[PDB]
Amino acid sequence: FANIGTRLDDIIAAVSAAEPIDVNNGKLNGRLLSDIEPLDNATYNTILLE
Amino acid sequence: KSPYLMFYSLQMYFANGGGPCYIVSTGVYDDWSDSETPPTINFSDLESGL
Repeated sequence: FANIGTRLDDIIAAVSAAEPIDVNNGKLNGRLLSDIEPLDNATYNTILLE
Repeated sequence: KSPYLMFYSLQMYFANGGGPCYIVSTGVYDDWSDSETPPTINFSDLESGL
């Protein structure tokens, strides 16, 4: 243990450079289908019909 | 509208002269995702009741 917080705030700065270079991707990009059911239930049920 | 019609059909049956009958449930109601998406009815539940 105790290497967690050192490796975490490195990630916080590393993905901080990615926010001015993304121009087209929305909320659910790169997510699993099972993990969006608590997030947006109406979108998850619509994908199941298609 | 809601896709469930069982309670309404039993009202029509007893009003037209029905007697004793058998009930086979296939599951319980599902919730609406929002105000314009009612739940769906599955083919595999109705054939399991048969």
